[PDB]
Amino acid sequence: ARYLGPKLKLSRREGTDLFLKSGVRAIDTKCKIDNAPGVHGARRGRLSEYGVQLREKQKVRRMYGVLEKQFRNYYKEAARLKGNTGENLLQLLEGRLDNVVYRMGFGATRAEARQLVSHKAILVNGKVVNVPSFKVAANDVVSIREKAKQQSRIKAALEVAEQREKPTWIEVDGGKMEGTFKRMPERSDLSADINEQLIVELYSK
Amino acid sequence: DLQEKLIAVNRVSKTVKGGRIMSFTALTVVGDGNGRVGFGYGKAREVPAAIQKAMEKARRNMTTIALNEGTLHHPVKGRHSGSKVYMQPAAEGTGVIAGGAMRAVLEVAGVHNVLSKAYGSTNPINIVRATIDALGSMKSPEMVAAKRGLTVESISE
Amino acid sequence: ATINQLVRKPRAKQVVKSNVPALEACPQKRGVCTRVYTTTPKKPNSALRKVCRVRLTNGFEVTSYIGGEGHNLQEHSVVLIRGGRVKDLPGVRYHTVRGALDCAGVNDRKQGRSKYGVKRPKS
Amino acid sequence: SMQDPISDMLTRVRNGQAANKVAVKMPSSKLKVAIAALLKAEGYIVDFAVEGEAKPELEVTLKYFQAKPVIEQLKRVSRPGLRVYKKKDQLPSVMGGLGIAIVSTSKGLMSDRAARKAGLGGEIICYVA
Amino acid sequence: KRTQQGRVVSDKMDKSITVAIERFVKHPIYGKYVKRTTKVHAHDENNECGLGDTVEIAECRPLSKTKSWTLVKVLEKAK
Amino acid sequence: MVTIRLARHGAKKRPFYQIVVADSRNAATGRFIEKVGFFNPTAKGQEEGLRLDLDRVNHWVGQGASVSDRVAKLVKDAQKAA
RNA sequence: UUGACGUUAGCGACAGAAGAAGCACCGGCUAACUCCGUGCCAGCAGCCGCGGUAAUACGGAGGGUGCGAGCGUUAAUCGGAAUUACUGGGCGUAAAGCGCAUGCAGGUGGUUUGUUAAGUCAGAUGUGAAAGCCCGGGGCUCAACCUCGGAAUAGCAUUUGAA
RNA sequence: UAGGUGGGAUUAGCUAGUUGGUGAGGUAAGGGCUCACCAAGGCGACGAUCCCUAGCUGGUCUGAGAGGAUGAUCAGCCACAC
Ligand SMILES: CN[C@@H]1[C@H](O)[C@H](NC)[C@H]2O[C@@]3(O)C(=O)C[C@@H](C)O[C@H]3O[C@@H]2[C@H]1O
Repeated sequence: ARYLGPKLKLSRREGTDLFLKSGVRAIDTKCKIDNAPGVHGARRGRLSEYGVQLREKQKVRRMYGVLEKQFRNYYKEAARLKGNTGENLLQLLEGRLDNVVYRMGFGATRAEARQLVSHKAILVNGKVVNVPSFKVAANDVVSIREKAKQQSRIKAALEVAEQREKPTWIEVDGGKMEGTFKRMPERSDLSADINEQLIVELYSK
Repeated sequence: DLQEKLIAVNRVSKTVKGGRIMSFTALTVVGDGNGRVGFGYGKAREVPAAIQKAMEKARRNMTTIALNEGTLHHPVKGRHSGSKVYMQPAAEGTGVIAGGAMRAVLEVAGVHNVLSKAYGSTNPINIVRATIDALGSMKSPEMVAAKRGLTVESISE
Repeated sequence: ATINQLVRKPRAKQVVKSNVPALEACPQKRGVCTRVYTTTPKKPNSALRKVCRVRLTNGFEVTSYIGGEGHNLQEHSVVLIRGGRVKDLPGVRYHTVRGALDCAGVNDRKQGRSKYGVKRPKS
Repeated sequence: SMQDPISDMLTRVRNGQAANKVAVKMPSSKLKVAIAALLKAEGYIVDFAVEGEAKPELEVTLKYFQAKPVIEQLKRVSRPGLRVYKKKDQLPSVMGGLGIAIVSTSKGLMSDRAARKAGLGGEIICYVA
Repeated sequence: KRTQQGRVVSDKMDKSITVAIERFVKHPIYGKYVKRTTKVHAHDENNECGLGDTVEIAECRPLSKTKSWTLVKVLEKAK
Repeated sequence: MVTIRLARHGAKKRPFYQIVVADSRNAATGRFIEKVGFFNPTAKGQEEGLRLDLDRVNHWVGQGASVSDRVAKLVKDAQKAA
């Protein structure tokens, strides 16, 4: 499965922007972002520690568009891996191909990114990969098949990604429409809004 | 600074010839996220006033605890009333693996990575006292070397 | 206890008991309704609670609850029972699985339908 | 009967420190003196002294620092009723390495640190912290 | 020459010592070290040994239903 | 008799053979005396197609171990590898 | 000349969003609340309980939450349970000191020299199947899966030392 | 051969080819394996005997661990074939 339903609703619950639309219009102009979804949206108060943790976990899932079974596996790998379970989990999510074609700017959202990947638009080291969740490694070259180099959604998304801050761990030639995952991002590189700690804590609870 | 958490609110009762005077207890914990932590227990007939009283009490009763840059220097045990707490240093990334009350104390104290368990009574008021008993019992390697008239090296060598 | 005491006689594992002894560690069990009656709860509670005495395949006679509003169970109905105390009813340790063998889905239920055996409304 | 002189030594020290006694005397023995030597080396006591030839007495001078007793913990481990021997890779760390565990190895009586460095295990006497 | 020492604990059989061998074992659970005892019918050709003697026995071929040990050496005779 | 033969492991449609010394009477995938090599008939990239410890092969042949036809051909291939 | 699988995997080309979303829950525990219907009835319920007229607990609806080709229920094991406590509990009054004693077996046992090396400790050798688990890799588009090397198998036997 | 491998003491005695000896027979092979004869041994509170349950192991599940639970699939061993 992939969650197919209304996007901004998610952002409203999480009380933030998850970037589930391209940032051409501000999330606030497209939705009442500061109210939660539904008829009790303007009534927010005490959330439990459990709820607080839960939300944070969902924030990160919904950003990267991963369902729970997969997400829990990522946590299990992040734990197994040496060092900081919280950081490992983020670098696991950041290493996904659907995220990596978004970070490079081939897709305007992480969901367009995923369609690109699924629909066999993307090469990794010159081989066609159509698994979203494939783990792009260091020094891997994510490219676009010559077929898809003419898709105007791609050209669009490159200029959409000009409007954002650049990833300093990804290099992209948007003219040749190829990017290099130079290296895995550090914790410092990513959003500091994410409290990975809470998600680790959730998966002990 | 001073981060202030509310561990518990509880409705208590004095029976009287009329009927029952119902009041509110608030258990709060305050600290600077870097070694100081205090608890305060406040009572009032309204909840906000109890929390307030607790917060004020908390601030006055704060105490230095020797932390190892967001964890413990060594394992500790605390006891108060029937509440027993064990806490253990952990690697970074672990998070506060403590249960209720104990996790509030550790948050504001500035512990980010610990393994805990609470045996016995898990009554908040007693857990908090045990937790700060234990955090009080912690010594830095330097303090332990100072006391034994040795050097941090020799202590560990 | 002293070690030497424990060496002499080690600490004893505790015999647990099943609340659903008739199931004989099976997820469900088929039985035939011998009596389909109503009973009044233990008090604080007040109702007429639909139950059936059931003879199971393993030869146990047990009393099962019949949950949801309305049922089609006469005496001689072949029902499937699962575990589940009814707190109110002392004696009742099993539920009749609605929507399975001779027991029918609760009529015109629309939330928690799977729990009551009702198929999805043709929309 | 007194069937564990070592535990008696430790109790006497622990109770002395609790009562803010300057020194504690007890009937001496080899192993008591050996323990006292290690405790001096590790800085938990001030000094010891064995007086008497007929019935030798041991006098541990206790140590305080900032008017708290230096020894917090003095737990006997290998009791007579349950001996405890650990291999080198299984030696107890005490107070996260900041306390000692007095091991008795076949090359004498040493801290768990020194035992690990020596790649000896032995009998665990007590934890000092 | 993997022999085992023990103590005669019966001698009433002709040419046979029951010998009690004693092992000191850590308890699997409770950690305490514990005397445990193997009895082992050995063969005594000459009826040398007597109830109480400390003998050294060695494993051999089956000499009866229950005897597959043999007396090597008497170590210490009884009082 | 003792035989040197292929023991199919791997997955459905993706056979991976262990070369084993075994009593012939066993099932090919059961009780074996010694694993002396392996044969990946569908090896790609860096994954070795044939490891075979020829010294151990010779050891066993000298003790009257048979070789299966397949292992007999892989022995040739391991000798053209030497 | 030898392929059961086999119309094989893998690749292309077409045409079109086209053929493809449920299930449980929303009183507290426990993430998510309202309105109607009902009126200790009907019903709910793991526990505490809920229902006798403004029911966030019943039934429906709207809305929401969780999970998703699944979702729930039941059964079952361990966990939480330090609630059989070796690690790691207790026994004045909460359950718990035999009414008191003597005492065999057992358990334990003062100081000291020497010796022994059974316990203990260290090392070597043999063994502890393969698979599995774990760590590094390698191969399947990824993953599951397959696979190479290591670690592990906390043991046991023999042996050499320490004391 | 030794050690390990469920539960029950509201199951405490059990055994008389039984335990050992001698000789003979018997077996691929030691051996009460069998028989004759001699002796009265043997086992048992470190639980014999009896009763209930049960194929064992590598493992598997759970557990921070120590443990607890378990023994499908795969592999080793055992037993069985109305
Ligand atoms: C005889 N007069 C009594 C007497 O003053 C009681 N105090 C001792 C007083 O006590 C009250 O004030 C209370 O608090 C209890 C209430 C039932 O009666 C109240 O009125 C109570 C008065 O009725």
